[PDB]
Amino acid sequence: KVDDVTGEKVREAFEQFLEDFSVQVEKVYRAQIEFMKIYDLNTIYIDYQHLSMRENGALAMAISEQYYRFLPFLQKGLRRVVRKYAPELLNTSERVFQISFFNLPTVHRIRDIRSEKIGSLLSISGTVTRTSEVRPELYKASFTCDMCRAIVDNVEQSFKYTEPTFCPNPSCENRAFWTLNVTRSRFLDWQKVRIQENANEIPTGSMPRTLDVILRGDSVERAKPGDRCKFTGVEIVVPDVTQLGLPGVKPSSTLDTRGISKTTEGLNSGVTGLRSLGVRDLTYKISFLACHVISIGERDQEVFLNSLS
Amino acid sequence: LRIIWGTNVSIQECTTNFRNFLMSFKYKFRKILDEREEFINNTTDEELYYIKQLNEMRELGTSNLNLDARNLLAYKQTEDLYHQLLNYPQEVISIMDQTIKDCMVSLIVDNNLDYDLDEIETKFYKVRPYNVGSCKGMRELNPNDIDKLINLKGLVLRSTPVIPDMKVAFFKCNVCDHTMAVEIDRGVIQEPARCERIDCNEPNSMSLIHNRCSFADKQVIKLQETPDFVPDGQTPHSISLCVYDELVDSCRAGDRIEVTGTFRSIPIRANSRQRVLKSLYKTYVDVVHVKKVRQITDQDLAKIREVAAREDLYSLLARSIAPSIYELEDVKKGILLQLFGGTNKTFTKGGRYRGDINILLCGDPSTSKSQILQYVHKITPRGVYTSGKGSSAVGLTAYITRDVDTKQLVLESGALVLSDGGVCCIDEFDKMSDSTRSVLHEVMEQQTISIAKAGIITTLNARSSILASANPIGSRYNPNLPVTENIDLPPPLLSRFDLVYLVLDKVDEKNDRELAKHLTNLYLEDVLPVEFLTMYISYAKEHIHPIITEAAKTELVRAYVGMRKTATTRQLESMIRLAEAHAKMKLKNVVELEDVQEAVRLIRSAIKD
Amino acid sequence: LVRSLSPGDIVDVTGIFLPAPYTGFKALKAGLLTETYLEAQFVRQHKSLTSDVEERVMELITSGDVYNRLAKSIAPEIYGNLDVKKALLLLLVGGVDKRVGDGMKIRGDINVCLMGDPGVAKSQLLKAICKISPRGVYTTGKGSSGVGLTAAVMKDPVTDEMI
Ligand SMILES: Nc1ncnc2c1ncn2[C@@H]1O[C@H](COP(=O)(O)OP(=O)(O)OP(=O)(O)O)[C@@H](O)[C@H]1O
Ligand SMILES: Nc1ncnc2c1ncn2[C@@H]1O[C@H](COP(=O)(O)OP(=O)(O)O)[C@@H](O)[C@H]1O
Ligand SMILES: [Mg+2]
Ligand SMILES: [Zn+2]
Ligand SMILES: [Zn+2]
Repeated sequence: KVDDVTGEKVREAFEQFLEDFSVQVEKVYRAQIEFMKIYDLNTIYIDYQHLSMRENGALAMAISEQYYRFLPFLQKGLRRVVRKYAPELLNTSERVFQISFFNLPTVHRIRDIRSEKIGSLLSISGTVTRTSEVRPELYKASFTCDMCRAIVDNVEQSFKYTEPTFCPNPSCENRAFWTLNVTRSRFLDWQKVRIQENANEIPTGSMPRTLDVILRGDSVERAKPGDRCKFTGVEIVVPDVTQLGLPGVKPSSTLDTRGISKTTEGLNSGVTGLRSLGVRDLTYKISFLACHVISIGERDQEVFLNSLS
Repeated sequence: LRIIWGTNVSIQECTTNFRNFLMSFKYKFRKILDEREEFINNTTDEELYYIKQLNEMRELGTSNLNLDARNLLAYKQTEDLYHQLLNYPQEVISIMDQTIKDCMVSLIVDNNLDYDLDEIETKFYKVRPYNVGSCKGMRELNPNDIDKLINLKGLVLRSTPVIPDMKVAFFKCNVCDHTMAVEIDRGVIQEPARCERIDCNEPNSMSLIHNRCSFADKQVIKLQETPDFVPDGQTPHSISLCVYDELVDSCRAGDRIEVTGTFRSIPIRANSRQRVLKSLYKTYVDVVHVKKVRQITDQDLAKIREVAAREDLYSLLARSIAPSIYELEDVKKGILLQLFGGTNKTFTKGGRYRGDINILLCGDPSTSKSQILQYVHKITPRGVYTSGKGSSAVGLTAYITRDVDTKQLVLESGALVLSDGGVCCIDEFDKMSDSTRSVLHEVMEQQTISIAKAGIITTLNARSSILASANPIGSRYNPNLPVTENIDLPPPLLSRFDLVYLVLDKVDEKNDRELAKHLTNLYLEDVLPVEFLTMYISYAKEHIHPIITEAAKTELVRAYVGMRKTATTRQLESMIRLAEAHAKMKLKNVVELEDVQEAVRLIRSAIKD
Repeated sequence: LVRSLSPGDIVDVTGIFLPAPYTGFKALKAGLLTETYLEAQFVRQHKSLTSDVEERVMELITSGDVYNRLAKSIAPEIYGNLDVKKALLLLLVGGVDKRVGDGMKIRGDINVCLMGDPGVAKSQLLKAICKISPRGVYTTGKGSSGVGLTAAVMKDPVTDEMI
């Protein structure tokens, strides 16, 4: 199978950064991993300024430009570091780990969002105006063949319900008709929040621009409506899954209650040709995926005496 | 020799004609072309207009051109391109960019300097032609000029967010994990058949990686036909505009713009599922140039200083703000002092202390207060002029409203929030409703507005200044009755205003004749800076912060005590603000006796009325 | 032949009367019912500075009594209210609109209000004045909202977008 060479260099560089930084010699990141081991946490925090001094930014800029393609190698290196220094954090009561970046040099507004930063690591600021429920998202799927009863596991899913194709270890031939084992599958927390532009960035006469920010994992409910929050994460693009052949008849080929814009009828450039689409046209829109959130806008004596210095 | 298929355009002659045009053209040929008499040839004939712009662009590094059509027609040999561009814009523009590619090299190596030219090689250039032809409205567009450059005019209604457009697809193999990029042509993606790797070579093993592709930016604009050209009993028409690359996010909503672009028509599908199309196309335009309808220089600083060195700066800008208004110099004094405002401070322990001046004008009903308010509206940088007669009870603050285009939620600020850091003018103060009045009460007391609706709890910032104008009950303000009965305003609301002026109109022969005289002289057809005030106001408001010295202490304490020989403590904090605002004028960095004397004189002349 | 017809015209149009296919959706319920349309081929509408109009004004000047006759000929059915007819003439013409420098503007338009008891020919006088000037609109009470209908939303059925 074809492998990457730059990804390997980033993976070893991240391991060296985690093992060697130690600048306060305190082993600050090893201190954090020990704190996670004792407190049973599932997310790590990496500062950009700390990384901004090793390799003269060669690693930092490489991570920033292509965060989307380098994240799998960063997690792979983190797994090896955890195994080497703290095996207890390798299994649960495996913990799906998360990496949280913060303290980026420059901040962006919502009106600086262009398609040429898709996949890059950015930080944005805005006022929250709507939040949704904490729904469970399917992370690692598990199925059973209807006839063989063979078990498949760890079937990655990107944006739609994806079942396996080629059957496991025997002679059995089967393209479909699987049964999700909802008990064995891994799930994660999911939340969608709507943000708009700040009162100062809004021009004299303007209808405010909006965006969809996705919070996942331990970052749920940390943004409340009406507050002013600074998000940081990766800028992604989300397709329309309805015309990507969803299994159920419930989608019913884009059932609608309101009338779409006639102005952008045929003006929105949709790509065709793919076999999954058929003769349909796939469309895209820009959304944000956030990994770290910050905000920029007990009468018991015994417990009280504990906190104070 | 060879010609691009379909058209008659050939690159060979076009490139040579364009280079001859650029190195040869001057204002000499332009003024020979137009030759409208009274045409200046004072050294302009040899200025080499194109080469100087080319060099200044090279040294700046920006890629923006303003090639005109009349200038392109000026040269005799390149006259062919004038009629060769109107009919085939795309290919001619492609030749345009290709020639500009080496227009850089033609000038960087004339003296053989050490410019890298590598960043020039990487970057690309384009052109923005304008004034292509006679401007015609959207109401006269036939199918006879599809794919031809036109110039349109219209009102901007709305804009859409940035739209991604795929350029380079990206396919990965689910077995051998091999990555290959496939370019797309006109939207259609030619699917890879089987993995190129001969060893892997598996049928139907392709997966599309959406977030590893390459995208470009699009924007769509909506225009409306201007009300002037529409005839009787008609409904305005609409046209959609396509904007790409650097021109995205240029046209604000509600503006009126004249654009240049290529007319185009595309088919739209009859059925969503089937391949079938219907025999009626949609028409739009792809735009290439858009036109509509801080950073002060050191010379501006010098002229500001020398003007500030004037003996009497007070009276000059007293008369400049309202040239039409005759007499009423005292209210203009107060407004001039208001437009600067005392210094603002927020220390940790005590908290923020206000630095805005509030002024209320009231009196007999046929004075000129509304014109005074509309005068101060323009001078101030950021401000809003809306009457208080009606509208929503929170119309000056945030109002959570349902979005019209999308069934979503939008938080829209009001007029007090939109006048943050400036002067907000309220007209018809007496008609403002009893329920909305309380809103202003929290604005003039804490300078913040809190909204708690639809699951949103938040606070905004007002920090503005209120200048208001009111009218009494009846046709006259009789002096015998006190202020309270006539103005129909709550005592606290009137009290919290920093300065209150009474405008009186008495039947005086001298005053009536003098007023009528200059009014008729204005109607008769036969020391006022234009924009110096705005820059001086910005300089004084954004850089200058005065302080207080004991010389102000000695006068202020004894003045307040002497006024207490029914002056509330509000009076002293009003004197301090006015004195510190006067100190910002006659540019200084500290207060002295003159400022406090002027402030007390103003606040006691206010008491006299 | 396109653009020969405009809204508000009484015309006599000739053409071919043809059946529309009515296909697509809602065609099944009709079955054998069809739409129809007329392919147009001819138009017959039922109903400047030149020496002619240069001489008309001279003729009217030589006629004399321009003021009184102009006021009087307005609505000859109604007898009396001659001063009102003089004032309606002044309203028909417009005063000077001079744009003074530094932002000052002065209006030349006329604001005339006519009060009085009911049943005095209140509402023929008005309607009659609307005939004289092409640019005029007769707006009435709360039956329809047109005086202040400077709305920014228009749910036009053709495209369902705002105008
Ligand atoms: N001076 C007049 N000359 C001719 N007819 C007149 C005169 N004054 C009133 N009329 C009559 O009055 C009528 C026209 O006015 P009308 O009473 O219909 O409306 P109005 O004055 O607006 O009153 P209302 O309040 O009832 O609507 C006609 O019957 C007309 O003959
Ligand atoms: N002192 C004055 N100088 C110049 N014009 C005046 C003066 N006083 C009254 N006017 C005239 O009277 C009119 C006043 O109208 P305005 O003050 O705007 O109405 P309101 O009483 O509703 O504020 C203006 O058209 C103006 O020309
Ligand atoms: Mg009537
Ligand atoms: Zn099987
Ligand atoms: Zn392969």
